[PDB]
Amino acid sequence: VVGGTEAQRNSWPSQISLQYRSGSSWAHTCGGTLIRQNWVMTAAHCVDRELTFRVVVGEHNLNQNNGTEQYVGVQKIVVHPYWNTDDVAAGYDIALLRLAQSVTLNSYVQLGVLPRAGTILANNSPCYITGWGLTRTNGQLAQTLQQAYLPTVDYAICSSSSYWGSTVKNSMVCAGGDGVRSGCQGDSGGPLHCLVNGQYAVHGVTSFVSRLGCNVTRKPTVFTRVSAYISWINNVIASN
Ligand SMILES: [Ca+2]
Repeated sequence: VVGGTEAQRNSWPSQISLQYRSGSSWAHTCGGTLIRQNWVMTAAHCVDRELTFRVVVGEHNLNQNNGTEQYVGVQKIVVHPYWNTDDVAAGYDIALLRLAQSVTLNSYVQLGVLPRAGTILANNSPCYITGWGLTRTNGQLAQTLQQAYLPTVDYAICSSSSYWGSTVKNSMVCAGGDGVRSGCQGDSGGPLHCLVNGQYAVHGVTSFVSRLGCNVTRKPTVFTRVSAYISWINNVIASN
């Protein structure tokens, strides 16, 4: 997250760190959202590589023991069947990870609330992106969870020529674009939490930013729109 502030330890208890095995240790690669005690929602492109992954819930500082982490293997990966690695702009950048064990819920580990199917936010709706991604374009991962206020940019504006044009689809949410705050590499797959009727819900799964850089004016961060996949998510969970 570029232009973020450190999240308070108990702020975003559905946020997970998706990590891959790297030699004798584990490297954060993406975010995700815990949606059942044994299911995580993340981006498809996070799991294109044939790596060994684990999920960390209750995580806050990647680099130090927080006393609150649970570490759990990924047992099954279900990518959206229409996802195509060569065409992130096509959409479908979503995947569900079934965990090897059910995690224990507490103040640091909670299920993310999902929007009702079809729900679209009015332009400039209040949202926060969270994650441990790069804190600057071509920078380094955050050690502690960051959050940035990123208000939505509605489809009409987002798909106009000076924003994302035809690259953005109505299956996506755009947020930010101020040239100061944005998602950045390592945030992918994580939540965009938006305030609706008094309650934060996870409306976005972080998907991409501009090749020109993370915080680019008129290139808001782009998220898979969770509300376009509610049936799909329910169907996968019901059949696995
Ligand atoms: Ca830690």
